[PDB]
Parts: sequence; structure tokens; C-alpha cells
Amino acid sequence: ASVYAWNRKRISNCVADYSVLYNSASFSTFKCYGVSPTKLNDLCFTNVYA
Amino acid sequence: DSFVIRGDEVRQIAPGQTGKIADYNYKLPDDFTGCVIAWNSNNLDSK
Repeated sequence: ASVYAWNRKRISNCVADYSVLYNSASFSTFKCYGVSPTKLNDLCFTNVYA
Repeated sequence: DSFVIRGDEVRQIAPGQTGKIADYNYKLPDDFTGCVIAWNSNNLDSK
């Protein structure tokens, strides 16, 4: 999307793989705030919004 | 310690950092005391 009207997808009712995302060489930056990208695999959430 | 990696993965070479280089290949101590020195070598190492 254009940033004036960004996409937003609720993620829910599913099993994540923040490990395969954090290990993807695609990303120029992966900066995390209030969480560390490793711990996302052991911590978990009521919902996630992308 | 001396080695080659793809430049964007230099980001992983720190105490407390992680990913396929920093976990699956070469891990620093999380109290590491030392200097990390890195540079682009495209002129020599690419073909």
C-alpha cells in the first residue's frame, strides 16, 4: 500500500514462525521494541496486527 | 578470529545478537571484550 492508507491485517488463531522470518536474508532491518526477536518464539500473544 | 560473510550479516556479530550467522555458524560471548573490524571486499572476493 501507499503509506497515507497502509494495509493492516489481523493475525490470529494460528502458529507463527518468527524464527524463519528473523533468519530470512531478505531484511535490511528487523528492529524490535519492547520485545527481542529471539523471544517471540517462546512468548505469545492474544492477537498480532501486521 | 578471521572470516568472510555477506555484508548485511555483519549486523549479527555482536554480544546478544542472533540469526543464521550468530547462532548457526559463529557465536560471540555475551560479555565479549574486544573489537569487531569489517569491510567490503567485493573487488577481491566476488567473481
